[PDB]
Amino acid sequence: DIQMTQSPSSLSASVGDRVTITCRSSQGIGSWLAWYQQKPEKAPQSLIYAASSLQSGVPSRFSGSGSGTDFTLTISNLQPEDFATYYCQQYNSYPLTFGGGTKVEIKRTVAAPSVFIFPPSDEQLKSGTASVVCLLNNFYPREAKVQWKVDNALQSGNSQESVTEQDSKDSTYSLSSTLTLSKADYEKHKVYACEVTHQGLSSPVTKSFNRG
Amino acid sequence: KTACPSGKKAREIDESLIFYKKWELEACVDAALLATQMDRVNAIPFTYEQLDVLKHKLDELYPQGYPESVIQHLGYLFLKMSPEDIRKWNVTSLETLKALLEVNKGPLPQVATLIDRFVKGRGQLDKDTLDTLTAFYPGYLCSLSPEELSSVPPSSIWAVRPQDLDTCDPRQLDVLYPKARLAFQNMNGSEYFVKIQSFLGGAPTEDLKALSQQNVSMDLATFMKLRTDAVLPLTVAEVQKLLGPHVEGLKAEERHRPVRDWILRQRQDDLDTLGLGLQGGIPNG
Amino acid sequence: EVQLLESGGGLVQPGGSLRLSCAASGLTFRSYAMTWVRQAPGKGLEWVSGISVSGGITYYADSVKGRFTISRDNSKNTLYLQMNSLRAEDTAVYYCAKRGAAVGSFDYWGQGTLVTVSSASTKGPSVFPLAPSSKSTSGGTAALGCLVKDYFPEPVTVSWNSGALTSGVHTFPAVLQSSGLYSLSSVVTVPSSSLGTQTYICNVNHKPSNTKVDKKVEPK
Ligand SMILES: *[C@@H]1O[C@H](CO)[C@@H](O)[C@H](O)[C@H]1NC(C)=O
Ligand SMILES: *[C@@H]1O[C@H](CO)[C@@H](O)[C@H](O)[C@H]1NC(C)=O
Repeated sequence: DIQMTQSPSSLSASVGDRVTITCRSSQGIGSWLAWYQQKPEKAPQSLIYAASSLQSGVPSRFSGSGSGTDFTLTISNLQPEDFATYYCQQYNSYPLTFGGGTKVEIKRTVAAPSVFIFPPSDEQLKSGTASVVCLLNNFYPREAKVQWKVDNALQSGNSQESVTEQDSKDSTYSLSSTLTLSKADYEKHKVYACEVTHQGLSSPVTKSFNRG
Repeated sequence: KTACPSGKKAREIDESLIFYKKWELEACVDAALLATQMDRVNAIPFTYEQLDVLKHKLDELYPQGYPESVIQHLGYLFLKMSPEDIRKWNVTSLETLKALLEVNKGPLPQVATLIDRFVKGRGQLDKDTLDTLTAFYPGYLCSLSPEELSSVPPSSIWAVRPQDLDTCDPRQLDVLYPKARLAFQNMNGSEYFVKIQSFLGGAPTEDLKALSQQNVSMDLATFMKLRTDAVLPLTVAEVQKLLGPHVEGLKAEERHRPVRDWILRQRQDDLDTLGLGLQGGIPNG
Repeated sequence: EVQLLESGGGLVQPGGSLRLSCAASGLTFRSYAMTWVRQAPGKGLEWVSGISVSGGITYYADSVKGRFTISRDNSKNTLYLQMNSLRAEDTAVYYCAKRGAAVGSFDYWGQGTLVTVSSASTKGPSVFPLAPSSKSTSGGTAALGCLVKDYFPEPVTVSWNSGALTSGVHTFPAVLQSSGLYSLSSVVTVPSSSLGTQTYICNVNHKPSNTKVDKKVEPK
């Protein structure tokens, strides 16, 4: 087991930038290093073999260098197609190893979340379980905080959150909270409300609704 | 010839002399004064015509050679100095060489014959000699002859950069590799290679085989420089040991030069193991 | 024309068996070393095994030591991974990769086949509308969506008004309730004026269960 470790883990940069990613093997691996691009919901693609050599069909703005235990993928003049996860791999010795990856994000101004909320469909309530949603639309950066109060009783560990990959057009994130209750528990209470701290908003916004 | 008009008799090498005509300079300038006052003649904006007349003076004064003194401050007259004249100098200094070659920057038949006279005296082409020579004409070393290169002390090889060895043809690198292999055999591994790397143009098979065993990491560029004849009798093993991870790019040069011949001389059943998908060879058994 | 088409990937009960299959096309499969590389849902990349150009020598991760078996068949243009004693931890997308050389880098990867390893049965999804009756109060903008509860295994495809409506749509990545049932939701954000005039259906498709559904979303 040769330990590969990358730096950073996450990096936000704008287009037409010179971005430097680091890879550092625990042991000497001479020049048996590779670089792999992965854009979400797609397979990885080869960029660099032998620590330095370009794979074919790959832009030249991609420049690998290094040997021993220190390496550097450097993407000169960034494009939109280059915002992706980057993976360094050793093929010196078995077992073969990749690094953590490096999520390379687009950078931009902040943005306040547009915020909505959605009582349960009576279609759902027939079956039994009864589920309130809280949608945060386009915001920046990812760090928001949904927080469900029901009759001013903070609900903890009964809501699963979920966030989009940064948009292509607006280069911005969206979020969905999912407060799941029982039929009975939904019936029992009046005011529902997700309170939503984000950097973009000045004070924690709290959209609310009452049963019926 | 003629006597110098009244007053025009130059008692010093001043600025006035730029105004004297060809024939006035012939007559009025003492030859012996020119030699002792040679330091000044650089500054004085003479025409080429006017200098031809100052050259021919000193020629008279020293018809057997030229003191290093004169040679030092010879200035812009080096260009007018016919190769024949220079073939008989006692230069024997580095600063005068520098001096003469600085203006030579401003082939050149004179330049060649001069350098040959510095080494012809100095006895061997020393490190510091070749250091300053390449600081004016880097490709000097790869301009010389196969035979000529023998005289070079192996100690001098250290002074050579990779820069020099781009214009170098095989029949030259042949004579150069041995010497380097002696200059660089006080080293091993991550040390030895960096140094020896350029010269492998000369290197034969036997010497390449040894390198493999020392787990050297070569690139495809360096490989494409290796002697065709020296590549042929290497195993698929020894090729993949030299090239290490750079072997991946070898597919590309399939129909090139050093490796073209190598592939054919090898069995298909041998190549297949490289995972490259090269074709051409013997399908045996 | 280069295509590596992995298949055989499905749902399996823990300690179960499964054999994967990478179909090569547009290369000389005979003359290349392949490997298997897997990726945990929302984690990083991991090498699993690797076969030579011979079929002779086979390497594996200590993770899968003597539970997996890499095989190859140059005749049928196929690469195989037998997988026995599968645990929860072996759930991932498995990429079949082609090295550009024995002891080289993987230069071509497959689209990659998903293996889920759970006791949970194949459940087709319940679908539910998110009516925008009080998201229109946003002013100029009105968010509406539908919601995909109690489904297994991954994945589901959700498009809106039959792939036609595309702009301002967010199909969120699925979570997975205490139930061990994945749960998704998709929304789309549209002008308030259109509501009623323009009808909105979301089209769920869950290939695992054969369950596909068209559901309409309307305020009042
Ligand atoms: C050059 O130096 C040698 C060695 O002393 C001497 O014999 C010879 O006369 C010199 N030649 C000239 C032209 O001065
Ligand atoms: C070369 O690498 C091999 C492993 O293949 C090992 O014997 C040792 O690390 C190296 N040997 C020499 C002589 O450098």
